[PDB]
Parts: sequence; C-alpha cells; structure tokens
Amino acid sequence: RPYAGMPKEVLFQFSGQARYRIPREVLFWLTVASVLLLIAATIAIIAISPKCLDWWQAGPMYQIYPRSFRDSNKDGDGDLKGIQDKLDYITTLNIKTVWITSFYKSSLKDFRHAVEDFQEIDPIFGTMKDFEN
Amino acid sequence: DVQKTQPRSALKLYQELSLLHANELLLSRGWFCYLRNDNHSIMYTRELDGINKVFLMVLNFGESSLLNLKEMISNIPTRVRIRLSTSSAYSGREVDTHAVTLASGEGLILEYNTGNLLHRQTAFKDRCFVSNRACYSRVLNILYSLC
Amino acid sequence: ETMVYYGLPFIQEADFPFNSYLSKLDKPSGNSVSEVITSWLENMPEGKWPNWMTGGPDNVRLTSRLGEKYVNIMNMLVFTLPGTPITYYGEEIGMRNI
Amino acid sequence: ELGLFSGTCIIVGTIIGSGIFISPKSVLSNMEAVGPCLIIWAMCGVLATLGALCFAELGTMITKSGGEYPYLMEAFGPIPAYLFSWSSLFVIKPSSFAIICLSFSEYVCAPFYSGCSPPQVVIKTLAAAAILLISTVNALSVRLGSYVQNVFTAAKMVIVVIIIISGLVLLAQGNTRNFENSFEGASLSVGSISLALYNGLWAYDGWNQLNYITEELRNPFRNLPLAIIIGIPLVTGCYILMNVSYFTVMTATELLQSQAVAVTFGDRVLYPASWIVPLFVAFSTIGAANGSCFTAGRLVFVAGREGHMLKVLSYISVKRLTPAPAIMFHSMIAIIYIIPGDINSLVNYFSFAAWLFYGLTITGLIVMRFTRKELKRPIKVPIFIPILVTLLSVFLVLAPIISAPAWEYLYCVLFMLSGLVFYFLFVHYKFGWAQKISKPLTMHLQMLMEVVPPE
Ligand SMILES: CCCCCCCC/C=C\CCCCCCCC(=O)O[C@H](COC(=O)CCCCCCCCCCCCCCC)COP(=O)([O-])OCC[N+](C)(C)C
Ligand SMILES: CC(C)CCC[C@@H](C)[C@H]1CC[C@H]2[C@@H]3CC=C4C[C@@H](O)CC[C@]4(C)[C@H]3CC[C@]12C
Ligand SMILES: CC(C)CCC[C@@H](C)[C@H]1CC[C@H]2[C@@H]3CC=C4C[C@@H](O)CC[C@]4(C)[C@H]3CC[C@]12C
Repeated sequence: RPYAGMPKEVLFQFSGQARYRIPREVLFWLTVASVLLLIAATIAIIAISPKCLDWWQAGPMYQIYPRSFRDSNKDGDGDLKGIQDKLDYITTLNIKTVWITSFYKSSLKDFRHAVEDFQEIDPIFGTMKDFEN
Repeated sequence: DVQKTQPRSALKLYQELSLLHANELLLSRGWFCYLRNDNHSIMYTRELDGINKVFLMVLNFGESSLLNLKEMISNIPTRVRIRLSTSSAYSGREVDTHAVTLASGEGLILEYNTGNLLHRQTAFKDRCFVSNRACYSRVLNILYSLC
Repeated sequence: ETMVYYGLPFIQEADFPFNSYLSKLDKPSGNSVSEVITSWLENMPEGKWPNWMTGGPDNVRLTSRLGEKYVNIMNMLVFTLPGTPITYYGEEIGMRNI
Repeated sequence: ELGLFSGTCIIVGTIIGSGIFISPKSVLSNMEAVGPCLIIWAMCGVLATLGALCFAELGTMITKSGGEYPYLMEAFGPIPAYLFSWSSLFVIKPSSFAIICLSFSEYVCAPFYSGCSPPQVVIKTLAAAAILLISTVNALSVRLGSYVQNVFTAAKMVIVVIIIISGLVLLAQGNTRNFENSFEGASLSVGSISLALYNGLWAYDGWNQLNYITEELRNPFRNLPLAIIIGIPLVTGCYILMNVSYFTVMTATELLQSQAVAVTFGDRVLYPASWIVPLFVAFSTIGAANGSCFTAGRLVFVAGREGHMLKVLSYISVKRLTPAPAIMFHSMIAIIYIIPGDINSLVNYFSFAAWLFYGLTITGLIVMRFTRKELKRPIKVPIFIPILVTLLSVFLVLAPIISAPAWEYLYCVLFMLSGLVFYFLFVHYKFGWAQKISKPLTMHLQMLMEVVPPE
C-alpha cells in the first residue's frame, strides 16, 4: 500500500488521521508560536538594554596648553600645526577627547583672557585654515 | 622618548591603566563601593552583578603598612592575583590576603572571583554609588537595566 | 553651588562641571583624598556622571605639589574611580614646575 | 511581448539589492581610502557584465530548463554537475539566504541602538525570526509570494534615487573635503584586493539568473546581449553614483563604525523624517529574500531527474501548490548558518564556493567551444571575454585562501568533498542497502507532510 511514489488520491487515505496528522499541526503551530516569540524576545531585549555611554563618558580627556605642546615653525611658540603632528602620540594613551584651551585672537593671554575677536585664531597659533586641518 | 622604553615608568603605567579602563566593562559601568578607610590607606571595589569578578584597589598614601584584608572585606579569598601595580614589580604575582605590604605610594588592582557582592548586602547600601544601574547576562552577553 | 550645573531632571544643563577639588590637595594624606571622593559622590544628583581632574594650567603640577613618589598612585586613582578622568599634558610622564 | 526597454528594466531591478547597503563598510575597511574603493565598484561591476554575457551564450545554445546544472552536465560530465547540485543546496543557496536576512536585522535594529552597535543576540534573534517567517509564508501560499513583490521593488528604487539625488545636490554645494586627497593610504595587496572583490561582487549577485527573460523578449538574440551590456553597466554606474553619495556626507573613519551604512546617512541628511531609510531598506531587503525562497524548488527538480539529489525534495503539497519539503529544508540549513557566523564571515564563505562553480561554468563555455562541441550557437561572444572571467575567478578563488586564510574556507571545502563522498557511496555504485534507506524515508516524509510528486 505505501508504494513510495504516491499521487494525490492514494495518500489521502493514510495521511488522514492515523498517526501523522497531529504532528503536522503541532509542528506548524510550533513554528508560528516561535516566530512571534522571537520578535517578542528581541523587543524585550531592545527595551531592557540600557543606553550606551556617550563619547564624553567613555574615555579620558587630555587638556593641552597649545602654546607649549609642539612648535612647528621654530618661532618658539607652539601652534596648531604642532598639535596635529603629535596626534599619533595622543592615540597611544587611548585618549578619547583632546581639550585645547583658549586660542582666540587675544590682547591678554592670562588673567582669564582678553579676546579681540571670538572667531579668529591668534597668529602665534596659526591661521583659520590651520585649525580646519 | 626615554619613558616609553623603560619597563616601569609613569608613561608605561598610564598606558596600562587607560587601556584597562577602556575595555573592562567593570571599570566603566560597575558599582563603586567605598569600604572603610583609616588614614594613610584607601580601599574601594568595583563590581557588577553578572560578571562574577571584582576589582579591589588598595592605595597607600602613608608611611608603609602590613594590612590584613581578610578582616576588612569579608568577601575575599586567601590568594588573589595582582592585575596591576604602581611599582610594577607585581606584574602577575599572586599575594596572600593575610599579609599584603604597601610601600608608601603603592597601589594595587587586586582581582578575584566571588558570588557575594558588596553592594547587594544591607550594611553597604549607604556607601555604594552607581550612575545607571545595569546587571549583566552571561547567556545573552548583554547589559540589561531591568535588574 | 557646583552641583546646580548638573541641571534638574527636567531642565538640562552642563554635562558635568569640572571637578577641580583633587587639584587642591597640597599634602598627600589618606583622609584628604578620601574627603574629596565622598564629598563629590554624595552631593551629586542621581543619574549624573562624575569626573576627576587632578591638574590644570592654573595650579602647581602634581610632582611639585605632592612629590615624585605620588605620580603613579595618582593616575591609578583617577582611572579606577567612577566617571571621566581628565589629564593635563605632561602628567603621564611626571613633569614638574620650572 | 516585452520590448528592449522592458528588456533591461527587469535586469536592472534584479541586480540592485541589499548588497549596496551592507558592502560599502566592508569594501572600505580593506581599501582604507575613498579613491581605490571607488574603482572596486567599477572593476567588479565590469567583471559582472562579462559574467552575465558569457551566461547568455550557454543559455541560448544549450536551451534547457535547468538553470546552471545543465551547463556543467554538457561539458565536464556528471561529477561537476552533481557537485554543483550538492553545494547549491547546502552552501550557495542557504548562505545567501542567511546573509540577506542577517542584513535585514542590521537595518531594523540600528535605529533603536543609536550611537553604538547592537548586541549580537538581537541581530540573530531578529534574523532567525525573519527566516522562519519568510519560509513559512512562501510555503502556505503562492499569491502572497508575488502579492508584495512589485511593491517591495518600488521601495528598493525609491531609496536608490533619494540617496543619489541627495548625494548629488550636496556635491554641488561643494562638500568635496572627503575625496580631495584620495589614494593616500591605499593598501592595495592580493590580500585586500581579493577580500574587497568578494564584498563588491556580492552586491551584483543575481546576474547568473538572468537567462529566463529570453522566453518573453521580443527579439532575444538581437536584444539580450544588448539589454545586458547596457543594463548592468547602467547599474554599476548607479553604484559609484551611490557610493560617492556616501563619502560626500560622511568620512572614511565614520563609515567603518556602523554596519547599517544607509542609516548613518539618513540621520545626517534627512533629519525631519530619517526613519524613512531603515523602513524602506527593511522593505527591499525582505523582498530580495522572497526572491531567493521562490527559486529553491527550481534546481532540485532538474537535478531530481538524473537521480543526483533526492526526489522527495521536489514533491509538491496538494492543498497548496508550494514546494514545502524544498523550502523547509532550505531554511533549516540557514538557521544553522546565522548561529556561528556573521555577515562578513558569510560573504567570504558564500563568494568562495559560488565563484569556483562560476569559473568551472565559463571554462566549460570555451572548452565546449574549443574542442568537444561543434553545435550552432545563436549569439557568439568574442574569445577574450571568457578567458578574462576565468583568469579573474581563478584569482578570486585562490588568492584569499593562501594570503588571508580563515576557518570559513575550511568548512566550505569540507562540504563539497563530503558531497563527493556521497557520489560514489550513493549514486555511482548503487549499493543494495543504500536503497532500503531511501524508500522508507521518502514516503513517510510524504505521509507526514502530505506532499505529492509534481507530475
Ligand atoms: C517590515 C518593517 C519591519 C520593521 C522596520 C523598522 C521599524 C522601525 C523603523 C524606524 C524607527 C523609527 C524611529 C525610532 C526612534 C527611536 C525610538 C526608540 O528608541 O523607542 C524605544 C521604544 O521602546 C522599545 O521597547 C522599542 C522597541 C522597538 C522594537 C522594534 C521592532 C522589532 C521587530 C520588528 C519587526 C520584525 C518582523 C520580522 C518578520 C517580518 C525607546 O525605549 P527606551 O526604553 O527609552 O530605550 C530603549 C532602547 N535604548 C535606547 C536604551 C537602546
Ligand atoms: C520550528 C520549531 C519546531 C523550532 C524553532 C527553533 C528556533 C526558533 C530556534 C532553535 C535554535 C535557536 C537559536 C539558538 C542560538 C542562537 C544564538 C544566539 O546568539 C541568538 C539566538 C539563536 C540564533 C537562536 C535563535 C532561535 C533558534 C533558531
Ligand atoms: C522618487 C523620489 C524623487 C521621491 C522623493 C521626493 C522628495 C521627497 C525628495 C526628492 C529629492 C529630495 C531632496 C534631495 C536633497 C536634499 C538636500 C539636503 O541637504 C536636504 C534634503 C533635500 C532637500 C531632499 C528633500 C527630499 C526630496 C525633495
């Protein structure tokens, strides 16, 4: 009766109920219960996962005094071109943030400051394009 | 140039600490329980829930000392591994909790395994600090904020 | 007055005000350092982020304030405390004042 | 019938898929510079045209229903034809289904993890829930297979022009800082160039299954090599005009940070409605997966005649005319692929096995054209295009293993040779006991899954 090659009408006798009917719907409803239990599990993991740390909470800062870090053009005062040359040294400390103190066009470089233009780099530190590089 | 060739220098230790602080997941978002401290010594632990490993920093700001940690922490085994040291002589040497000595400016990062964390107890809820609490899941390998 | 810069739960402000209280220690004692740590962490609001700054351009460098024997113990301190460690240039090699 | 304009509109929509949204990160992490990684999309874009042209030859002269299984039967004998039927059932087709569904959860869960990478458990639990849902819908119904296809290819092209138009407008405003000093750190090496051709060519996957269109083409022989040499070269031009639109907005250092490249782009350029990119890309990526599951029952039928693969796999269910045993076996192998590996370790594993059989095919093109076969071929390609595709593919299959060896290649070579063992012990020798393990298996499966032989 099996006769493995089996067209439509013959196997409908066997596949009716005998033993192979209850596994079909119990396995079909298993894959359906799981599909909505994996999209339910991923929502439950995205919700309970806490926000990751921002860049200012993740790693140390490194405060640079720009007039004393690295001089490029032999004038005796450090500048923004010399800070850029040493950026490969700063990444061997695993620094995340480079904090550069004030470099604006100043008439007094101490006593908390005296800025002549809040949108210019002081000549001794470079030019506005040295900052963009 | 000189300090990055020497084996035990301030620059060499600084590159070991900022690397340890970068990828540990226990230093970045672990609890901070500040155990008691007499003058001339500071002790605090960093611990997370599902990590099953705590750090213990013992920093000596005094003259010198031979301090017994088994009475103070009450959570520590009798043999702990030194994850880092300021004098750098203790690269991976293990020490005895009964008698540890600190030479006037010595700091150790002791590291051991335990299931009894200090912040879960009741006597330490007054002296543990965390910004955003988050427990760890070993099977999922994720942080989760529900615990 | 410093902790007001952290903001309120509904009005946001500075991400953190810079903690310069470690830069004030002139004598390396255990209770002098312990007082700075617990004073910042208990006064801070709930879900905020601490930071530890052990030097600046406006104070004597660490090697001249405490001594060369305390350069290493002081970097291990601010890197294992909760929050962001802020380093001043030349404090990783142990510079000193001229 | 379909004209020449439609003769390309089917092929161009076929080539552009979810590869252009995932590969840029991987081709750039090996070129290291904006300049060279722009010539890779052209170099592999041309290499995909000579491939599809050579496949037009075999598609016209053999003229059989089988996709590529005939072309290896006609040239080399029965062992490469079987060895391809073996790998295209355990390696090529399942892993290409796992990369498309691994790349759909990178785009659904990237917005909810803004600023950082999502955990591996989230992008696998969401991929395993897409494979089971895509393979269950395509087994219960056929109308729902083609119901959402024409809409899913609309969202695919809506985004492709939004990224291009935006990346061109921004180029007029002078945002040229990124490719100003290109080629400066280019790490050209047989190690990197090969591994970067894998990821670039995966975005062209779908050029071999392009021969079916000749049946409805108005004038096939005159127009198909034309619809190919103007259709795919139109797509590679739409890739470098889309990979340029990435570097116009963001830098080479921020690209490697995110796996979902187009999500990083929509936040930077389309802030009022930036959710449009992760929503539309999730549409197209789940539409390209629908196309893979449809063709799973195709090759097993043609290989089921020659007694190479088991004949039960081609059986159709009676209630719904869908190849149920072919599908639920095609996806069950994919679930076992998303568990160990991730996208980058699977594009290498896929483009390795797929490219040796891509080579053996077009070498059989010349070998049959050189000595063995003298039958007439309607359209003829020059001799210099196939010798290039084989000399290129022999570099693609053999350079990665020696220069950048990995554990992914080992499991790929062990799979085919395992099928080579199944050749002699199951089909070549025809042992007596070998039969009595098959016969009770097939109809019991037929008994349990109510499936029926097709004809
Ligand atoms: C076809 C289209 C498919 C979808 C496309 C994309 C759709 C979305 C498109 C676009 C995204 C739209 C903008 C979203 C902005 C961010 C919103 C946000 O964070 O809300 C959260 C809501 O809280 C939650 O719990 C959100 C749960 C999200 C579940 C996602 C669906 C998973 C299954 C998809 C279907 C799979 C079907 C597979 C079979 C087909 C905030 O909650 P929180 O607690 O404040 O923060 C917790 C998380 N962090 C931030 C801490 C990390
Ligand atoms: C069809 C019915 C009967 C069974 C379905 C079982 C499915 C839903 C189960 C079986 C094994 C499971 C996987 C087991 C392990 C992993 C690795 C983990 O990092 C992410 C989840 C993932 C990938 C699981 C996804 C769900 C999974 C594929
Ligand atoms: C099939 C396509 C054309 C349908 C989408 C049409 C609309 C929504 C698209 C087409 C071109 C798009 C513009 C392309 C470029 C820019 C410049 C960018 O700095 C801001 C967004 C802006 C201004 C886009 C806004 C949305 C836009 C107008």
